[PDB]
Amino acid sequence: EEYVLQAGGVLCPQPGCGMGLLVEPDCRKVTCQNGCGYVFCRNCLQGYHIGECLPEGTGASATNSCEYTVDPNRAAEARWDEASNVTIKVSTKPCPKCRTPTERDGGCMHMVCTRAGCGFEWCWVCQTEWTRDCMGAHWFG
Ligand SMILES: [Zn+2]
Ligand SMILES: [Zn+2]
Ligand SMILES: [Zn+2]
Ligand SMILES: [Zn+2]
Repeated sequence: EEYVLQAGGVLCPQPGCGMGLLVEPDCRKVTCQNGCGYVFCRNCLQGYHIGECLPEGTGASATNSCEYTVDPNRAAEARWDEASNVTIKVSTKPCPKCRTPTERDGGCMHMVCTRAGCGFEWCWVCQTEWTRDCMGAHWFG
């Protein structure tokens, strides 16, 4: 560090002085050692102090001051009802062979048992086995 510079100076605040005070950047002690020697501040006439200071007022009336915390809820309820009343009907008649529920086909008066292990045809109007008696006399809708 070898650079010649200068910092902000000040003057003796005495009405009978004003000779001039030279304040070095690394100097923290202002005193009229050349005249009416008394210690004061470089920014104010507080008689020297440590900290901040600004001439003609700092311009600080307020800043920040607020402390308050709130609690949440996170509490709720949940419900649901599935259903009520179940009416079941029967549209099927038991097969004469496998006894499986055979349903009718609207539009035709013939119904055959379509079952994996059956395949038994019978008359809808008069339920009987497919024979010569009712070979389909009225097998037409
Ligand atoms: Zn002085
Ligand atoms: Zn000061
Ligand atoms: Zn059957
Ligand atoms: Zn018949």
